[PDB]
Amino acid sequence: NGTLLVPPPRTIANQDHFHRLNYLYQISAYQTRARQKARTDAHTPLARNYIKSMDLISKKTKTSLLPTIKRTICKKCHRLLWTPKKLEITSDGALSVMCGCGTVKRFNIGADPNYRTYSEREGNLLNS
Amino acid sequence: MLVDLNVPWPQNSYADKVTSQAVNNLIKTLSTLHMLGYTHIAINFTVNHSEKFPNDVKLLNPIDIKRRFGELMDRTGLKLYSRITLIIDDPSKGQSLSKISQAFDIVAALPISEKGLTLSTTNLDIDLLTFQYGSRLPTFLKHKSICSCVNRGVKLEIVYGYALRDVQARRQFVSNVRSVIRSSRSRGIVIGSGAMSPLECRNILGVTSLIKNLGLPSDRCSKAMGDLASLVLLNGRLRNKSHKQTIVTGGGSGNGDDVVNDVQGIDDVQTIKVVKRSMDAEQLGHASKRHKP
Amino acid sequence: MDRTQTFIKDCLFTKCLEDPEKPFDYQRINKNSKIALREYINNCKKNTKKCLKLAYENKITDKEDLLHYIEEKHPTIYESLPQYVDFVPMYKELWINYIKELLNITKNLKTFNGSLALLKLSMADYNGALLRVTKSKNKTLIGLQGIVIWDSQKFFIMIVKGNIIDEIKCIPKKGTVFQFEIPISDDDDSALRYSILGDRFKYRSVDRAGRKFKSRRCDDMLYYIQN
Ligand SMILES: [Zn+2]
Repeated sequence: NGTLLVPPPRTIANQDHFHRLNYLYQISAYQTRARQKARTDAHTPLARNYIKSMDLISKKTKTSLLPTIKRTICKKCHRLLWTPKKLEITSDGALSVMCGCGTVKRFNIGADPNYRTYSEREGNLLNS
Repeated sequence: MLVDLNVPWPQNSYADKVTSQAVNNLIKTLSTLHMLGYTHIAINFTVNHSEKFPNDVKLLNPIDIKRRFGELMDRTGLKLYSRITLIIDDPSKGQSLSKISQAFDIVAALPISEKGLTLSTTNLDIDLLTFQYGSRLPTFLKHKSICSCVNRGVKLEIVYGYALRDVQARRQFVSNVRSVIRSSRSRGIVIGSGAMSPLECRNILGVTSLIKNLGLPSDRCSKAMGDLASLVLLNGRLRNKSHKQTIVTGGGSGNGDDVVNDVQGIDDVQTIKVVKRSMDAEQLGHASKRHKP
Repeated sequence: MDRTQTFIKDCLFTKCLEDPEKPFDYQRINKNSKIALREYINNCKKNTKKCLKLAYENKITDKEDLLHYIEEKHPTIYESLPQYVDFVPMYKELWINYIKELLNITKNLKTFNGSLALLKLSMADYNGALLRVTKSKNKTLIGLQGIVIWDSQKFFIMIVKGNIIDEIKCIPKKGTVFQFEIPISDDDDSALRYSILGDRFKYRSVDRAGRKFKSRRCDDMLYYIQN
């Protein structure tokens, strides 16, 4: 089919950008969890901001993320869904996950099982 | 504060070796500039464009601030900077500014021709433009080109020590300097003493009188040594140590540590500056509410 | 009969007549994250002013007694107050460990490379940093340390504590010098201290991820030589 070339020289600028993205995601998640465990929604427009800036960096470097991150974050307001509104299933569709802002992220789960994403398949992925 | 940024080094080519008599003479003229009074000295070194630049890292600079001038500093109480004036006449194959610039502190130029003067102001990242005051001006200095170069950065530099060399050179010196002051619109004028000996040194009030008799005003002369002199030092000092005037490895203390003033407290090995734990995030609030410092 | 006609050339013509004359609830907040962030940083300042008023009404200078006083007598006012004691470990440890991982700062310090480290700091984000105003055009801005909650274009947002003050502090960047310490894991032997200037970069962090910074005229930096 073609040529099989596997390079492990990772580039320094891509490592800098992904460390920046991962640091923003970690600080937003830790703000959200440290606020959520203790008391009510104090600075929930704050951490979301980081995620939004994170996604804007994903516009600049043109990089892609795993569907775990994009499944965690929202699409319109770009907030973390670690505490969502409601989860409904088999309500004449497949699945529905409601949020506080009203934007839902649903999944076709009632069609068939054993469907995996392209990054979750057996051999398509090499860690580190 | 006073800056004298054109003291020459007694060497022109890398094949030549400086004798100890010239080094002792430079020690005596630095003691001379410390005797009456000055604040900053940036010693200059000359290379040509058609020479063979060495492919080294720690051998590009025969300046040695650490071993000999570090011993002179403790009895002196001043500082030295190392700088290069680029003698460029034709666009030849020689281009190694990424090493010669980052090795030294201030990058200057000495153009002789027409196109070189244009490509120096246009593309070459330097700090100062020095002209050959000993010889003739190349063709003409235009107003809008030099004005846009000053608005871009780089200022013009007048060497009042070159008139103290010979008798015939004074006429060409004044004929160059009046044209420089006229075409520069009195914005980018930095003055320096090109003396190879302590026997040609002057005081501030005599250099001010020289600048008066050349055609530039007096308040603008002292402003050129206070404002314009120490800013073009900081330009090259931030360009070569730090990023392109973006993020600096220099400690911002109250009145003792500065990128210009605290040279010895910065490790000049690569970049770094070893600073003790003066910032504690635990129990330090507003500055006026502290009690331990 | 003079050429300088004041009333004629401006007030009475048809071209300069336009010139002044010579005789003369939860969903609506988080629709935009920026506007909700603005409402939050306004609400924190208003709650800090109300906290100062209730602190003068309390007449107790201790802040640990003041927080319990607000918890006892003002429940709804206490809900929007910041917690700096919580803010320090949740930010400083992550920031220091991220810089120790990113800039390759390890136990071996003799293999360091400064230019690539400054390039990484030009590529790294400052969201969550402890930063100190060391020099400024204003004499009152200096001496302020604080941790970033958000990066703006030309201003800077930190938080600092006083005796009883817990106000969100906005500081201009045009004409200020900032510094931050990078500690090393050894105790009291060696540590690093870097500096930035907020007047030099005047863009968003989104643009800062892509922009390659170039030289400037740098004429307005005389204050850094002055003070
Ligand atoms: Zn949502």
